[PDB]
Amino acid sequence: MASKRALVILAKGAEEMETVIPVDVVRRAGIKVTVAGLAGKDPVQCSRDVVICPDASLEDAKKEGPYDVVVLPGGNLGAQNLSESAAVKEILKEQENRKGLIAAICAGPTALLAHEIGFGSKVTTHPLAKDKMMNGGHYTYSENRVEKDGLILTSRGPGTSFEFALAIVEALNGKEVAAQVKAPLVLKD
Amino acid sequence: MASKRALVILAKGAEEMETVIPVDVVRRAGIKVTVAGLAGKDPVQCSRDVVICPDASLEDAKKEGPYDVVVLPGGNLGAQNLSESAAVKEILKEQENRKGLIAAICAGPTALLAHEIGFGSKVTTHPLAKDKMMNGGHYTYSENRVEKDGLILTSRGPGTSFEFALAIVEALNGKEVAAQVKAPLVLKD
Repeated sequence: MASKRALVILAKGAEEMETVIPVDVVRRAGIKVTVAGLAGKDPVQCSRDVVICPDASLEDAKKEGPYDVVVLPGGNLGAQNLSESAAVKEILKEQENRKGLIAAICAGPTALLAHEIGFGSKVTTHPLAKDKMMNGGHYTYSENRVEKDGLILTSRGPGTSFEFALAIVEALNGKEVAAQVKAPLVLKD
Repeated sequence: MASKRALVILAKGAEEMETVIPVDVVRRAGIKVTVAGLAGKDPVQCSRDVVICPDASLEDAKKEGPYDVVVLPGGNLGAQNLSESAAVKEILKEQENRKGLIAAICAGPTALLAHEIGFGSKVTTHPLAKDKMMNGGHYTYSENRVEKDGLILTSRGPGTSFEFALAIVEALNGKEVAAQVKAPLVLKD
């Protein structure tokens, strides 16, 4: 059938590596990615001052769902902005309700906590975000570089972003497509 | 003294992972990075359609040199644009003449060939860019993930971008700073 679709939610203070790596690798898989700006259509200042122009506002992108995966980058301030957003809450609850994949990296998974998403799952985060994520004991913590418990797919940091992205590709399109996308990247794996 | 400075030259068709990873990691080292747009000040459409807004035009950024490192991302079309640019030629020749570091990744090193930079050095590239780089036998080819022969620092692909970036940090600011920057990244190394 038609190609699958990914929504990447881009907020001020996002970790730009954790944004670009998944966008790029998921597009290499032939999956249609929408980089959606939380605040609107305007360019977004990431944590290390890379400025990325989103494909659409979140307001507009939401209308074009549903998506096969919703992706939440990290960066402490980006994740905080995701956590505070009513629009993000709605999107994640819809995705959960419809049994769609949700993928979050670094501080990103803390937005799952904020929005009460995926309780009872095994999750990982950046080491520095563990205490925030674990407040209340609603998840079981993992130190795996990528963790996947059903439809909740989490990962740890900039340096796990390729593994994270490839896990999203594998979850959507299978092992063989992921292996094919992986090879030209020159990963040490 | 004052902090060191890096120039990252951003052309249409650049590999956005190979652009953002070095920018971010070098900024984590406290080094001042200028993302300079080859074509001007306008946003740049990268190879996988991430759009990045440069900090300055190359025309303007050149004026603010010299730089402790000049960084050339890859992406086949980005590298081709770098290779065709008289402005890039001038910058690289100046940097070479002044015994400053030049760092290039993936297809990026092929711009060194185009501009006659660093002949007689050991270099690596993306596997698919080897034949282009080696036309004429002006360099000695390496399969190391990062290669450094004096002031010519090369690397292979998206999946070597962290190693590449950290090697730039080490070359400028030393092993200890590089190790400090590395740890929070959650690299498998």
